[PDB]
Amino acid sequence: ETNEIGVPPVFAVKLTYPEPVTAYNIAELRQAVINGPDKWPGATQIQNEDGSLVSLIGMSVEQRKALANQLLTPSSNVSTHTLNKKVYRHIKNRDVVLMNRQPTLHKASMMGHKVRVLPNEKTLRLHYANTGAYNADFDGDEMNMHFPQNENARAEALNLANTDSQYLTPTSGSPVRGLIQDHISAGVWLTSKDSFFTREQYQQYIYGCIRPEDGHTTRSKIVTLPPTIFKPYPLWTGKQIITTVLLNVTPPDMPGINLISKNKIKNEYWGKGSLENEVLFKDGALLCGILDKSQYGASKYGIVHSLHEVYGPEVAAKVLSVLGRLFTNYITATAFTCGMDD
Amino acid sequence: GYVKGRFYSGIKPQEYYFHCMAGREGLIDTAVKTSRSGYLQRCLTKQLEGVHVSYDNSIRDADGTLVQFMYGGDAIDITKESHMTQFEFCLDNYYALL
Amino acid sequence: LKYICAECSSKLSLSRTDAVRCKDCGHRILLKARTKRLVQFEAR
Amino acid sequence: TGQTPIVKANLYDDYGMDNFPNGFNAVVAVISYTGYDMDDAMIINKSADERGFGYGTMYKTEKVDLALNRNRGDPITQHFGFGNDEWPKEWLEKLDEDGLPYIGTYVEEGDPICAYFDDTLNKTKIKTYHSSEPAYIEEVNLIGDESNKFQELQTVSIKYRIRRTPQIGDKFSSRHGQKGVCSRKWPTIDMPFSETGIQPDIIINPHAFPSRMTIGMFVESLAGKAGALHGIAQDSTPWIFNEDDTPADYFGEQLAKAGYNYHGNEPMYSGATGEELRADIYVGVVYYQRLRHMVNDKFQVRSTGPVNSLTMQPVKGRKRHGGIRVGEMERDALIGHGTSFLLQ
Amino acid sequence: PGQARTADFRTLERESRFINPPKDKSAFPLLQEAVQPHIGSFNALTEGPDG
Amino acid sequence: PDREKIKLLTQATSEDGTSASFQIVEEDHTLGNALRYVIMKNPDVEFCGYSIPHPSENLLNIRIQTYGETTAVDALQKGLKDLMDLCDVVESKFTEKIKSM
Amino acid sequence: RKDVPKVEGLKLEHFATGYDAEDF
Amino acid sequence: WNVEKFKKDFEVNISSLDAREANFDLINIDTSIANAFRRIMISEVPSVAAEYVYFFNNTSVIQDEVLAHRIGLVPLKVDPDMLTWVDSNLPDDEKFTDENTIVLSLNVKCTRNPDAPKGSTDPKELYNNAHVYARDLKFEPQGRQSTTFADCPVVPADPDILLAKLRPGQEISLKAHCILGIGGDHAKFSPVSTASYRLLPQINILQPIKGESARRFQKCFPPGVIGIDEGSDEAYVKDARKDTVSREVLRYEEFADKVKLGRVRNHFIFNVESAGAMTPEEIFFKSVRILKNKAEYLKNCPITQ
Amino acid sequence: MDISKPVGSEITSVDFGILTAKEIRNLSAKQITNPTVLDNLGHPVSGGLYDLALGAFLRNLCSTCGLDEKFCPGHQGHIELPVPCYNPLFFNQLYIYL
Amino acid sequence: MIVPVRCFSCGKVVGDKWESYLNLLQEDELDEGTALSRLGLKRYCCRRMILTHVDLIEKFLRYNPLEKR
Amino acid sequence: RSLINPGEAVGIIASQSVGEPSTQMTLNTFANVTLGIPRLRE
Ligand SMILES: [Zn+2]
Ligand SMILES: [Zn+2]
Ligand SMILES: [Zn+2]
Repeated sequence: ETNEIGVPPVFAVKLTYPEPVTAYNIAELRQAVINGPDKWPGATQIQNEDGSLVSLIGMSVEQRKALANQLLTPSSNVSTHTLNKKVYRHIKNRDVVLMNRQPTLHKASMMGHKVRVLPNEKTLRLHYANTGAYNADFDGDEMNMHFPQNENARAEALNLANTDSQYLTPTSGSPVRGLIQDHISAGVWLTSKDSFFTREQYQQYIYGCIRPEDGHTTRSKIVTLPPTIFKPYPLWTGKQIITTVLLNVTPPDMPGINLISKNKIKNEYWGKGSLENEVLFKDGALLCGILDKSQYGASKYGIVHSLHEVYGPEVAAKVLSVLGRLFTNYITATAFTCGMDD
Repeated sequence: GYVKGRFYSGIKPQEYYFHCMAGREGLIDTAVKTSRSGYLQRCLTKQLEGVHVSYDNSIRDADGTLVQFMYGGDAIDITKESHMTQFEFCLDNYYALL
Repeated sequence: LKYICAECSSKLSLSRTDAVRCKDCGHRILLKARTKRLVQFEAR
Repeated sequence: TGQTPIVKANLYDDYGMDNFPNGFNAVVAVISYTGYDMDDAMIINKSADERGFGYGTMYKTEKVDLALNRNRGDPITQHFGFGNDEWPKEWLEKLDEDGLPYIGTYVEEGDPICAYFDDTLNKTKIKTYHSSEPAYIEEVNLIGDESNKFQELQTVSIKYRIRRTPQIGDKFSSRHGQKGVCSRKWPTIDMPFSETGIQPDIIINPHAFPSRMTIGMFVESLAGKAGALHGIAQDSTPWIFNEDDTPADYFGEQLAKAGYNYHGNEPMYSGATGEELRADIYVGVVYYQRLRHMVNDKFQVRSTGPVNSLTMQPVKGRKRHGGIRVGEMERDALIGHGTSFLLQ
Repeated sequence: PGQARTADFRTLERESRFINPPKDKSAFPLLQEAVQPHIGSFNALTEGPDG
Repeated sequence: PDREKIKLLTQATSEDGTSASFQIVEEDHTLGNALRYVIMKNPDVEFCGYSIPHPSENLLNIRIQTYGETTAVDALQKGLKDLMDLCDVVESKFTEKIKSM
Repeated sequence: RKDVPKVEGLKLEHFATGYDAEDF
Repeated sequence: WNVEKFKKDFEVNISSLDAREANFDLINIDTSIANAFRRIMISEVPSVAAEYVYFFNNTSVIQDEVLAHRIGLVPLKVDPDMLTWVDSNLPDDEKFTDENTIVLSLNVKCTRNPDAPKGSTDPKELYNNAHVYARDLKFEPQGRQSTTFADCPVVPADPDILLAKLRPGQEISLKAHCILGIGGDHAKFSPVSTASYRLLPQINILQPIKGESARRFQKCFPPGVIGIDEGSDEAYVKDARKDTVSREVLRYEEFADKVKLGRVRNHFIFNVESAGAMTPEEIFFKSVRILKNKAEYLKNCPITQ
Repeated sequence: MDISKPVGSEITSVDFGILTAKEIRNLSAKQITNPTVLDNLGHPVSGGLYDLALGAFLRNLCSTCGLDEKFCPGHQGHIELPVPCYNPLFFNQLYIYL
Repeated sequence: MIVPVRCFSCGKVVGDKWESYLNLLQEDELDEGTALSRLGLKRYCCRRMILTHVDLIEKFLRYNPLEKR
Repeated sequence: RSLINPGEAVGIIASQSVGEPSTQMTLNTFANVTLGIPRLRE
C-alpha cells in the first residue's frame, strides 16, 4: 500500500515492542513467547512486575511454554500489585514505524508508515507514490526506520505524521503523492474508448485491485456494474473498471463524486469529434475522457485530489493504492513497450 | 553548432563535437556555480522553532511574545485551502460536502 | 610437504626455526599447498 | 564469464580487448511488465541468474606481520604455530599445524585465520577474521626475509575469496549510460515469453528512454539480434552510417532476411495470464556490464546495544550494534509535525 | 574482397593466441603505443646521445 | 489432515455464505487462474477472481460470490472437481494421440 | 562516400516451432 | 459450459515426437490451463541434480564453488520416480539414504606427457587428463542401489560437457550428492531445455488478391504459408501453422489495407524439449497430473475459519 | 523509559550560577592531591584521580556509596589550589571591572 | 572463463559444444552461423552462447604454480 | 473547517517552506538583479 513499508524479516525479528499483558491480549502474547526470539511473530523477552527482564534467547520450547503460562499470574507482592508483566514482542503488521531519508528538509521526509513484513527480503520496500515526499531515487539510497516505543508515539505516527495525512504539501497546498511511469501509460490505455473486457476479465481486474479483505469493508460484498454492451456479447469498458473501483471504495451512504476536468491529451489525437480530453465524472461514474498524469499523478484538481476533498485523506489514499494495483495488473496482462518503430 | 542531424539517423563528427560542448555545460555549471541552502535553513528554523499557533488563534513564540495576530490574516491551514474558492466544484458535490 | 616454492615449484617442508627459503632455489617466497581436506559446497 | 560483444567497434579488436572480457550479451526486452522496473530499476531473470548469468568474485589480500611491534632486528617474541599450554582445539578446524589456515577453508567473522605463540604471554594467541562477509582461503604466502636466511617466519599474506552472486541492489548497465539497479530476480515462469519461446535475461523499462535519448541502444538491440542469428560480428564504429544509409534500415533488413520482424519487435505472452500481450514487444541482444559495488551497503538494526561512557547514548557502529542518528534536521521535522511524543 | 573493414569475431585467431602467446612480438601494437609517453619519458633519463 | 493450506477470511465472508474469500498457501497464478476459469463457468457464480497479495509471500486469494442457489464453499468444490475432471480429459486425449501416432 | 557494405548470402535462420530449414 | 462439452471439443495433434523434443497442439482449451501446464513443466516437475558437493581437493584454476555450480547444471539421466524426497529437518547423518540420494565421485590428476610429438599445441598429447568431462563423474551406488540401479547406471545425459581443465600437478577430488528438486527452487532442477507455446496464427484476407499481387502478397510470409490457387488465380492461406508472424505484409502499402493478422485464440502449439532425463511426453504428462493433484489436494483440505 | 515506572517530581526551571569554594569543600567526596594515578598492581592510588571515593572503577566498588561500576553514579571531589586563580571563563568581565 | 554449461535463457546444454564448434570453424572451414546450426543451436538465445564465448581459461592455465617452467 | 489548528508549529513549517524549495535554485539559466540563493541570503 502507498502507506506501508516493506520490512525485511531480518529487522522484524530484532526490533521489539514492550506490550503490557492483559486479559484482552493474553492469547496473542502467549503465542509470541512460545514462538521465541527467532520465529516471527515472536518475542525476545519478558519484563516481570519487579522490573526485571528474562531473556527468551537461550531457551527451549518447554521453558518458553512455562513462562508463557505464568504471564498473567496474580500479585504476590503489594508494592508491584498495580503492574502487569510486559512481553517484548516482535514488530508486526499492526505496527507503525517512522521512515526517514536524509537530507530531511521538510516534514514529509519523515513520515509514519504501516508495517508490512515480507518474507525473503533483504531490503526495505517502498511504494513509488512516496518518492516525491522523500525525494528518493532508488539508486542505492538508504532510509532509516524508527520504531516508536509507547502508545502515545504510536498514536502520533498513525494520525499526525502518517503518510496519508500528508497528501498536500504545506509550501503551496498541492499534491505530492501520485502514480508515475508504467501507471500513467497503463491508464491511457485502460481508459481508452478502444478498451473492452469480458465478464471474466472485468471481474478479475476488480478483485485483483480492491483487496476487500481490508479495513475498506465499505460492503462485505463486491459490487459490479451492468455491462455497457449487452448484445451481441456482454462487454464492459475500461472507464467502467474505474467507476467500479470508486464504487467499491467510497462510502455507500454518500453520493458519488462529480468532476469536470481535463487531461493532457488534445482531442485531435483521438480523431474527429472526440471529446476524450474532457474528463467527466457524474455521480461517481467516469462517463467521458481518459485518465492521465493530470488525474492521478501528483496533480492539483484531478480525480484523486477531488476525492481527497470530498471523502477525506483515507479514501484518497485507498483509491491511490487500488489504482496502483489495477494498473500494475493491467500491465502484467497487456504490457507496454517502446522500439525503433516508434 | 546548428545540428541538422537527429538521434535517429545519427549526427556528423562536427555536430557531435559541438554537442559534447552543450552536454558538458550543465555539468560544469553544477560543479562551479552551486549555492548551498543548508546553513540558511538551519538559521531560519533555529529562530523560528517555537513559533506556533496559540489557542487564541494568534501566533506566538514560546516565551509568549506575539508574532502575528492571526496566521494569514485569516487563520487558514494551507493544506486545507485548495477548494475554498472552487465554488462550482463545491456546488456539484454539494450534498456530499454537507 | 606443506609448502611450495614460488619460483622453481619444488615441493618442500619446514620445521621449527628453519630456513624460510627454497632448499633448491634459495628463493625466499613460499606458497602453502592445498592438502586433502573436506570443504563442503551447495551447487547453487 | 565474459563474452565478446556481437556489436563491436573495430578498435575493440585493435586494443586486444578480448583479453579482458568486460561484460556479456544479454537477451534484453524493453517492456513494462513486472511493475518493479520503474525509476531506472531493472529485472534479472531468476533462472538466468541460477544458470551463471553475471556471476562474479571478489578477492582481498591481508598481510599478517607479527614483526610489527618488535624494535628492529630484536629478539623474536611471537612465532607462527601452537604452544603446549591449553588452547581451544576448535582452532584446528581452521588452522594447520604451522598456525596458518588450510587452503580452501570457509571463514566467517570471528574465526581464526592465524595462530602464534607469544613468549611474553606464555600463551598461544590468534589473529581473527574481521569482515562481516564470509570468505574462503585462496593463497597463503610465506614471505620469508632476506639479509641471509637465519630468520624464522614473521610475515604472511592471506588472500580471501568472496562470492558475489548478483543480488537485489546490484547495478547493471548497457554501453549507453543506461544504468540500473536490480529490483527483483524474476521467476522465469513469471517472465514474459516470446513466440520463439525465449525469456529475457534482463528487462529494461521503456520509460527509461525518452529522457535520455540513448537511441544507440535501440540500434544495438537490432544489430545484436541480427548478429546472433546470422553468426555475424556487427561493426558499430561511429560515423560509418548516415542519413541515406541508416542502421535501423540496415539491421532491420538483416532481421527480415532471418525471418523476424523488421522493426525488432517480437510477439510475447504474459507469464502470469498466458495471453498474448497487446502489441509486439521490442526485444534483442544488448551487451551488458555488471557494476561493482562501491559502497558498504550492508543493512543494520538495533534494538538495544552498547552505549558510550559519557552520554549513555548508542555508540556508532554497525559492526558493533551502533544506533542510527536522529540529527538536527529530523528534530525539526518532528517539531514541524507537532508530534512531541515522537520527538520524546 | 578489397573493401572497407567490416567486423570479425576472430574466433580461431583469438583462441589460438590464448594458447600460444607469441614468441616474437605483441599482437596489439596500439596498446603499447598508448603507454608510450610513460615508457618513453622514463627511458629518456638514461638514453639520449648525452648520457 | 492439513489445516494450514486453505483458510476462510471471515472478514469478507457473508452470513448466508453466498460470498466468501479464501487464502491458499503455496500457490500462485498456476492454480489460481485455472481455478477461477473453471469456477466462472458455474452458472450460479455471480463473481469470482483471484489475486496475489505479494510475490514474496506464497499466498493466493480467491473470491467467490454466488447468486444464492449454492454457497461459496460449494462453488469452490465444484470448481476444484471440475478442474480435476478437465485434466483427466486432457491426459486421456493425449494418451490416445500418442498411441495412434 | 560508400554505404556500409551489405553482408552477402543471408538466409532464413528462424522457423516456427515444429519446422526447420529444409521444410523451406 | 460443462466438462462433457469440453471433452467433446478438446483435441490433441502430435506433429513430431522424439526422445528429446515434442511438437504438439492442444485445441479448444482455455489459455489459463495451457499456461498452467507450461508453468508446471518448467518449474514443478521434479528432477535429479547434484545439490551438495564435497571437495577433498581442487588445485585447478577453477574455484570450488564455481566447479560445484557447473556440476549442478549437469543433467543426470536418472528417473526421478526411482528416488524419494529428502526431509530437510533431519541432521546430515539421517538426511541422506539409499532412497534419498545419488552419489557421484570425480578424481583426476593431471601429469605431463613425455611422449608428446615435439612442437605440439594440442593438450591431449601434451598433457594426460588435461580436460575433465561430465562422463568422468563416476556413479558410486550405495546400499540397495547396487541392485536397483544395476540395470541403469547413473550417467550424465550429455557426456561431452566440458567441466574443467588442468595442467601438470593439479588435481580435482570431490563427491556429489544428487537429490530430487524442482525448477521453481533452482533452474538446475528444471527438466526442460524449454517448454513454451505459441498461439496458432490467423491470417485472414479481407478481399481476393490475385495476379501479380498474389505473388507479391505470398512473398511476405515464409515459404508454404500462402498459396496461390490455380483457376481463381487468387491467394489463399495454406497453413498458418508455419507462419512466424513477422508482420512483413503490413509494411507494403498495397496490402496493409487488405489483411488482418490475428490468432485462433484457443489453439496452442506447444514445443517441449527435455534436458535429457525424461522424455517430453512424460514431462507433459507429469505436469497435467501435477495440476490435477493441486486441485485434489485442495478439495480434501479442511477450510479453517 | 517504562510506562510502569512513572515519575512524580518534575523539573520546571533551571537557574545559572557560580559554585563557591565553600560549597565544593562541603560536598566533596575526597580531596585529590596525588598526580600519580595507578600503582604497580594497577590499583587506584589513594588521594589520586581514580581514588575510589570518586566512584567505582573497574572491578572495584565505590568507597562512597558502595555500589559497583554499574549502579554507582559517581561522586565529585576537589583539588585545593594553593593560590587563587582567575576563572578563565570570566576573566574578561573581571578585566572590565578592574 | 570456460564454456558455460547451459544457455542462460533456454536452459539448453551448451557446454558439450565448444570443442566441436572450434573444430568446425578450423577443420571443416565453415562460417560461424553454419557451424552453430550444425550443433543444433537454433534459438538466438543459444547461438549467442557459443558464438561469443571467450575461452579465457586457456590464458589462466598458462600460469601453473605446480610445475618447473 | 479549514482553520489552522491551535498547536501547529507554523514557524518550523515556514522555515521548511522556504529552505526546502530553495534547493531548486542551486543553479541558474542564461534590470540585471541578484537572484536565487545569494539574494535570499541578502
Ligand atoms: Zn625454489
Ligand atoms: Zn558511588
Ligand atoms: Zn541459447
